[PDB]
Amino acid sequence: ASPFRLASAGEISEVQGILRTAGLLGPEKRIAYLGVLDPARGAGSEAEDRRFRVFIHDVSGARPQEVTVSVTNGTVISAVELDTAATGELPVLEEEFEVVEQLLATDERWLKALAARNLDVSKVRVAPLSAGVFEYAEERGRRILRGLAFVQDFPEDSAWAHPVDGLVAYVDVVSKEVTRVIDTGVFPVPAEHGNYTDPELTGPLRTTQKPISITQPEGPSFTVTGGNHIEWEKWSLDVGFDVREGVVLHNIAFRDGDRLRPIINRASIAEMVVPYGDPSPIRSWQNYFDTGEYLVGQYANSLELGCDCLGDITYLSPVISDAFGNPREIRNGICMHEEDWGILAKHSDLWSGINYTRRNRRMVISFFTTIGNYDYGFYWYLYLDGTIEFEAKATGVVFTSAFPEGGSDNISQLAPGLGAPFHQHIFSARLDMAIDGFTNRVEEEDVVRQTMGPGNERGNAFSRKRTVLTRESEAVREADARTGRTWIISNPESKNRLNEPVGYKLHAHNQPTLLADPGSSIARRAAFATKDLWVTRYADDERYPTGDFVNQHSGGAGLPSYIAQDRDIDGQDIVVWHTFGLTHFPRVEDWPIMPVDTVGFKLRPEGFFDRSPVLDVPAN
Amino acid sequence: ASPFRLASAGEISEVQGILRTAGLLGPEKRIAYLGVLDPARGAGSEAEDRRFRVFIHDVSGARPQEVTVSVTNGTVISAVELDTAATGELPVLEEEFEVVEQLLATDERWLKALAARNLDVSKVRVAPLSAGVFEYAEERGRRILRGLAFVQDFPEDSAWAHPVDGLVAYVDVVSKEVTRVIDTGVFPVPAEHGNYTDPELTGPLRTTQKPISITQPEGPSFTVTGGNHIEWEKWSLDVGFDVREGVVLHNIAFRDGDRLRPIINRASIAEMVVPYGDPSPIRSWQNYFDTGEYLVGQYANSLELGCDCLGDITYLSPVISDAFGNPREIRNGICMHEEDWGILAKHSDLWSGINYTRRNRRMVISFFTTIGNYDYGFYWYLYLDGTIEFEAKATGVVFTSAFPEGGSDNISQLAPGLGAPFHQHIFSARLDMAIDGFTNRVEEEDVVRQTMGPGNERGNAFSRKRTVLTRESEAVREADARTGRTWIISNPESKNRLNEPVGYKLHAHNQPTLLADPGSSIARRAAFATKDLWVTRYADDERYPTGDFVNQHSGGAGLPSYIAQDRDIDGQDIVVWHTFGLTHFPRVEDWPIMPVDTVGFKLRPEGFFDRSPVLDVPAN
Ligand SMILES: O=CCc1ccccc1
Ligand SMILES: O=CCc1ccccc1
Ligand SMILES: [Cu+2]
Ligand SMILES: [Cu+2]
Ligand code: NA
Ligand code: NA
Ligand code: NA
Ligand code: NA
Repeated sequence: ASPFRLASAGEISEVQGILRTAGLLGPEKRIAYLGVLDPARGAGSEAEDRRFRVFIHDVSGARPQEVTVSVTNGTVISAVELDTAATGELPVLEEEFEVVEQLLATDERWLKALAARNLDVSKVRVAPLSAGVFEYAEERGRRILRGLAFVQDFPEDSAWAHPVDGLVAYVDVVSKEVTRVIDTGVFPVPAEHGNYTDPELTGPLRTTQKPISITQPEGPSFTVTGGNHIEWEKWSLDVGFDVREGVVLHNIAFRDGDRLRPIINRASIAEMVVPYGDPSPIRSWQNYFDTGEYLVGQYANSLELGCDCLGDITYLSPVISDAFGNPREIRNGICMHEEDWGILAKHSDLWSGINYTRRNRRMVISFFTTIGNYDYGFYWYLYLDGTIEFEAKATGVVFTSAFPEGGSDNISQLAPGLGAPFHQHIFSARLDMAIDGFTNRVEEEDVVRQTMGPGNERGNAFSRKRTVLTRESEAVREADARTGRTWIISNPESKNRLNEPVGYKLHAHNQPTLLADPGSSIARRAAFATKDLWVTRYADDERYPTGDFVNQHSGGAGLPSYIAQDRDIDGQDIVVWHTFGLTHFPRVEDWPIMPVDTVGFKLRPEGFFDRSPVLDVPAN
Repeated sequence: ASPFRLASAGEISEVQGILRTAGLLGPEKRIAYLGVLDPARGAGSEAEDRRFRVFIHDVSGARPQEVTVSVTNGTVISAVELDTAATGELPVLEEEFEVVEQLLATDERWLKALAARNLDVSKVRVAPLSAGVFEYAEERGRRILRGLAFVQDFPEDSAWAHPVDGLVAYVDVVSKEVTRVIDTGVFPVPAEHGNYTDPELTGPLRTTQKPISITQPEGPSFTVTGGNHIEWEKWSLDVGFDVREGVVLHNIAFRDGDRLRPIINRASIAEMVVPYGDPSPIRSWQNYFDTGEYLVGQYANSLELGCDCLGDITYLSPVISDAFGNPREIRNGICMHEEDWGILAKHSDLWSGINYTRRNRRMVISFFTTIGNYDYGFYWYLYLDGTIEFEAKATGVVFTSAFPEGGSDNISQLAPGLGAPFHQHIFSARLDMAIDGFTNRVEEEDVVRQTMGPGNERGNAFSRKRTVLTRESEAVREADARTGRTWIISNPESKNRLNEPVGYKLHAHNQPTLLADPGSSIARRAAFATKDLWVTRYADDERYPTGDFVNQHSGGAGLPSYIAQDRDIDGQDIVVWHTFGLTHFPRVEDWPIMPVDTVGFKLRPEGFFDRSPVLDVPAN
């Protein structure tokens, strides 16, 4: 009965039937995106209307369409033809992954390039890479993918160990034309394999690890109702899943005695981008938006008990649409479990003689996705003490190149002849805030140093200052680790027992933001990534920091266009967008498969409660 | 047989007998510090000489002494009388904690101050606080403690809830004189209690938490030999314990196939300081060095199975000396265990069809200490992939004051009338480095942004630069989070298979350093805390960043004096000193007992190995 329930297979089947009866899903059509729409503001009408948004691609070259459908009423609500040269191309389809390699295999220019390198075309894998927007006028309004080649010596071989450098091709996947083949010179193909399950590379496996058994003899402490509603240790929330964003958290709230207190209305990773910093023309165009161009949700892994998720695991299996509108279940795509998290609070008092120890724990909601060479784990954590944390875990195989004779300022060497270009992994968290309700504001908090002098005679004093962000034009903020800069989201109309506004403090990791030159194509298309924090006024259609159609969009969509409205954000329904990321100079230890590295952020209560919220935790 | 073995009760008893026979331990003497000395450089002689350093205090006013003793030979090696006005006072003795309150209870000025506030002297607890060095000429060369008062309504009451503001006293604990009583005015004593085990404050305890069982059916994967030698998943190290520093790690090394490769010779937290930022004369002198003035090791807690340490725990029980030279065991003072640590590496490959998942784990070595209101957990972590991490966990009860009518720029309000002054918790990690041996160097690594132009036509390139620190005068470094600044410790004479020097990269949290004015007393006494990174040339007597005798030392001892030697550190036996800390603006949620907050650092291999070091981890 909840409007935030997961999409069912039955809903997706009805969407397919509605689209087909309306004449919108003929044999040349493909569904490139399908997702449920959140309830509009003011859902207290109980009048549920389950609506779905669909992007429909046409493989014959007709204009694609954006369609909204009501499963509740069985009707098409709206259908709009898209001009893709204006508003952007549709996301990459899974079925286009193979098309690039197949089209190149019959192109005479591609074959001559492989012939010169004595490479058998049957052994050459071609990565299907998003194209961006650069200097090529013929690409405007065409659906382009770019290909980079890797050799597979045999079917189980890791192709990433054998990049074919000096060669790139561009393909129009709708007209099935190879537009350009660029060959800048022969590089030796690196010869060592990267097969991390080969005994000659691993050596004998360790026999020294003894098992760790994690069990819950009485079952977990959380309950799941209505398919995706979680209650755990005073937390309450709904776990959503969207094929673009992946796991989405709705209605995060905390039961403080009598009252269910909202904190966050919607939390998601709304974009991620991996820009490459190698100036070679073979790769200088390379920036993939895994979320906006490829859709990370559709590549979620099925997670195995004991391997991917350890302990007493409750799974969700979300349903998505395939390219023809058939429902497809992602079995065991989301793991949920609680974890011991060490000491929560501890004190032994010299005067009262009381010794006190309590243990912490956290609720984990996670999924893993794989897009080509890269794999990412997305983890949301809820802690007993009111802290909310996100963590991204990056692993997989690094993207490789040749390592040039005489070195490089922009590529790491991993093995003889084998390089890995410098790059970043940058995420955007979209936090639709609801601290004790929807009237919120953001303050920037800096440490203040004070000079020795009158009123500070011993030169020991220090303080803090808070600046309220009142309009969108002043709400684009940068980190400052040296001044301990954080941001507080508060509700000016809801006070704690000390008559102070209740709030939550955002703690960033303060990692570098986008390094590209501000005049670059990627700086225009990924403008969100150039600043640490943005605040906007809530609006239904402002969903992604990069706009709705990221693929081959020429730039400036999303957050820079939103904030130009310069709306009031001082005690209003607001959205925080936090940019955070890893800058990756690959190391030898990242090869041939990379140990996990992590980045994230957290929010801690700041006068939200009237005292510690974990006084009622028992003594184990 | 190992020279790095823990001190035994028998060794401490022999030290006591040697001191007493030499005439150095009469009834007026107290041992203020006693610890084993590490082997000098070049221990390949097998000629073990267990030597102990002792600080001896004299309660009658005679000059204290520093003594070195050989238990191996049963002799006093050296005994030096100390001029404490010159070189500093000895650490605070546990038996002086009560002396401040007792001396004040008979002082007519103190009693009149309590009388005006209608406080029964039998209910007033006085915190024994280190004095620092300020404007009071009569304190030079005297052993001074300062007292701040708190009311206990009954014996099990939390006195911290009832600070007596506006009142402070200074006491000479050797002459037993109250030198000054300062009363700046009557503040109401905050009335609410802070008793976190009182059912009227906690409410009914939660019944919702179900148990988490962590067991190892075949026992742990690590072995302990020789009392304190650990081998775990190719790591090898010795766990030491010192009454000043606490847990110390020696001889950290990694078994890389054939070779045992050193990484860190000695790792410790060599100082910590808590400076207060309240300019009131009642507290503006307040800065306690928990390590150097109080000795955190002697207040280590006995850790309870299931409460403090959960899982399959192996304990060490270190032995220390009491004030008379009797051995005293700290039962279960150190916990050691391994923990599951999520996903180590994962990849599902679209071209080979191979799905691969491995799990991570870490070895934990920890202890907890309590000094007055504050409690700290010190955690060292070793990971499968070669990462070394330190984490400090801060909890306990915040130090309180009155909250003034009309507010404060330097104090947080926690409850009606109850304040908590702003302060920092700043640590110094001393890392005696030995990356593949003792010829090491430090490089500072910054991200380099590049401008769009020739050779970077698309404006996407970025790079990195490394600066070698060659002499101590240029090795005092500051963080720069915006440029992704890290520091690499490498061995220029030991190369990986790519002919690059092997190294480890230090990742800091980039939190603010000391906020006090650079002309303050605390900036002079805690100079280490004003910069993020220092590198020195190794020397036997350069042990602490603040010098040997921190208590009432007038300033400039330790690191600023060491680096003035301007020694060569480019491919030499070097020591890295890393400053890191928390800046604490107390929140309501920190009261009446504070949930843990954390800070730390980590070191990751940087071309130390020839490829990923965890290819031989099996599949669970
Ligand atoms: O992550 C998206 C870029 C990509 C897609 C498919 C193969 C390799 C790389
Ligand atoms: O942490 C050292 C300062 C201190 C010592 C004893 C009681 C309260 C505070
Ligand atoms: Cu990377
Ligand atoms: Cu604190
Ligand atoms: Na356009
Ligand atoms: Na909002
Ligand atoms: Na002096
Ligand atoms: Na060294």
